[PDB]
Amino acid sequence: VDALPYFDQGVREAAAALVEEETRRYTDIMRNEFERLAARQPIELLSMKRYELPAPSECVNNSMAQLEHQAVRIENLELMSQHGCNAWKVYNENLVHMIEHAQKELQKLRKHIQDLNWQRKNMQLTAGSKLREMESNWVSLVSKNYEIERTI
Amino acid sequence: SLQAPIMLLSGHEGEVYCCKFHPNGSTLASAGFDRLILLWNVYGDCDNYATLKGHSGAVMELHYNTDGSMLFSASTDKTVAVWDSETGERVKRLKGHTSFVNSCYPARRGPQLVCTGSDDGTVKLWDIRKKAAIQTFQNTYQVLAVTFNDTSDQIISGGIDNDIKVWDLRQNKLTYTMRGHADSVTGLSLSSEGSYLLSNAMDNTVRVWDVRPFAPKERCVKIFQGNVHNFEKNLLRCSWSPDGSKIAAGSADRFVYVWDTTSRRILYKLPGHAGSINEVAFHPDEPIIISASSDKRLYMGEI
Amino acid sequence: LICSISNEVPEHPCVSPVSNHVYERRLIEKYIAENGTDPINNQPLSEEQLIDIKVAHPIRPKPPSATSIPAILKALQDEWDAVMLHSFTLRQQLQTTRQELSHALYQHDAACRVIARLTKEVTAAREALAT
Amino acid sequence: ELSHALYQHDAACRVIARLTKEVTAAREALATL
Amino acid sequence: EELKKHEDSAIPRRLECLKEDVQRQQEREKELQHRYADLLLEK
Repeated sequence: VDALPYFDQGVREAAAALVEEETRRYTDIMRNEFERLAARQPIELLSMKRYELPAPSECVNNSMAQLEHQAVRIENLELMSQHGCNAWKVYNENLVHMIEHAQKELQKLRKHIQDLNWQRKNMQLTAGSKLREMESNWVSLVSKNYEIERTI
Repeated sequence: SLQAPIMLLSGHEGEVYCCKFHPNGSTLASAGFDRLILLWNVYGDCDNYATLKGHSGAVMELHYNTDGSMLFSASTDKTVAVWDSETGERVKRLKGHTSFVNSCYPARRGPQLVCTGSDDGTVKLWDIRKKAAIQTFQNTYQVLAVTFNDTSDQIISGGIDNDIKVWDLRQNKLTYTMRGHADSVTGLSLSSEGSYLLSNAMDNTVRVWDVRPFAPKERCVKIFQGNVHNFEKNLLRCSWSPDGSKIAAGSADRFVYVWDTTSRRILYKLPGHAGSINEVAFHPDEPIIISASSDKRLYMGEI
Repeated sequence: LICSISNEVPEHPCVSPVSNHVYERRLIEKYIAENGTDPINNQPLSEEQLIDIKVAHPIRPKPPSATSIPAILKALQDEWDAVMLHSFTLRQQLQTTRQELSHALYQHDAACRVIARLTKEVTAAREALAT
Repeated sequence: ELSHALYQHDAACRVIARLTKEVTAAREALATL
Repeated sequence: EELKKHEDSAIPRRLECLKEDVQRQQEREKELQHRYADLLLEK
């Protein structure tokens, strides 16, 4: 389990293969039905392709529908310019308050994680020294035990 | 930790040559030119409870046993005093030297033995029950520092002949000579394992010597510089940390020297002494230091 | 500023008092009726427990080419396309994640056995040099 | 779970790289002795 | 967070193993001297 990242400054592709070899050894209504069918088939349901084309010389209705539509647009368009003009930039200000809040959280997350990493790093250098101390003492016995036996 | 770090201790009246921490680490003995032995607390408020007289000289070297029972004092009136750690009585006074006793050391874990060295050229062995010297080694010159190994089989002795000499008790011959100091050796200390021995000398080089059955035959292991010796010609003492990790040495430029034993790097250069320093010592449990100097005062550094 | 369910910019945001997180009212109201608990923390939560937060009618201006015609035909069509193809693609993202996790764990185990096998190997080889 | 595994996998992988080179050092040492 | 916990685990146990590994090495050092020391007794 233990593998020191900060301390071990001196193989990933090799060890990945050895770990790989041990792995070789071991709620909606009707809405969901038509939505999943539309995505699976890759086909969007056709809309009213009628209003744009039409033809001069049933059309008494189509004419009267056009008139009303235009009126609505124009009244609506007029409100929208003035309404749009009033709001054309009032909503843009809201989007800047929404954006800056996300990047403040990017910083708050950035600061915690950095601290954690630093902690880990510091922690390592502690033990890597202790392991260095152990190995020096290991090599001392190794030759000490020999030099005792050589003389006996 | 105890109290607040510093805990300066006064009460002494002349120079303070020596100081030792109790084997449990709860009391302290200090001594020097005052012809007095003071027993003080290490905890609480560090206040005097016992004053121990019984000398007509300067109390050069101070030591303990490993139990914290028997207090051994080497004085400058050719005698050594043996006391009990509590109750304060003169238990055994031993007089064999014809000149000034520079240092004493008790052989630990063995039968009770004390080895002393004096200015007449003699290194003498002492059994506490016999009222007589056991073995006497005329070197030829003045001997300043004397200690045992752990096996109670050798005498490791430093003199003014620039050469550490190791005597075997069974052969009664000059076994080892250690060359490498250019001036007189003033203080020796054997480690808690017995592997290494620390030496001060007047050439201002602190040396570590490995005392082992099997030797590299040139035992110049570690060399420390920075330690200052001067015209005062004091007997400068050195000490090991309990885990052998830190090294203290007294200095004559009023700086408390503590090295790291593995990197040979000066850990601590604590100031706060007006006079030159005689002995720096480590508490046996915790990193607390008693430092003793010629400014009549003691300091408790808490690391 | 956003909703913590759909990924919207809410028109009537409401905050829950068990876990401080802003949801759009319709979407949080639907979750409580499905299963009466907070979606994120899985804590007990009801419709009365919610607290509406003033939004003062969130800015959504009506485009210049706004009529009954595009709003009925083109705009409403795009909205139910965008709902359909996103949740289908989001359902595709769940399973993938699950599979990934499973295989990751699988691979991970195999390496643990190598380390355990090599931990007995190395120290005994070092021990043999000591002997 | 994917992220914690992949990190800990390549972390546990470095245990082997270290272990293999020490095991190897024990062989030539003992062999030559 | 979890990675940090993993690192913590990684530390406690690596050292203690090497610590006990060092203790045993010291024993072989501690005895081998004595046989050398007993060479002087026969002399």
